[PDB]
Amino acid sequence: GSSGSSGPVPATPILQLEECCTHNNSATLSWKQPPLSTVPADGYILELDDGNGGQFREVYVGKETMCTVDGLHFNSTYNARVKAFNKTGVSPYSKTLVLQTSEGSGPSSG
Repeated sequence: GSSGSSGPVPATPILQLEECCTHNNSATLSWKQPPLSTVPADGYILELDDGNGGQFREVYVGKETMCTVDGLHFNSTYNARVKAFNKTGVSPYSKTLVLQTSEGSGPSSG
């Protein structure tokens, strides 16, 4: 480290999943900064696995506080996580958020 500049990574965002009970197959993410967030953030990076249970990759990144993904498999567990990033570096992923998807069946009954 150095002894000149002082600015630690931005406080990790809080996964406030709200969009869960929907007809479509899109998981809207609307995280939020903690009440103790002392370090300002410049952006946030999203991550989600391919419902396989391996490694997490980047899905979105910017300066917004609300982003959703389209085209999500059904009857398959999904693990997502959002983090903050700025000039400093990058914050650690949040608490693994599981998005239990309901059995996907074509629209027939009615």
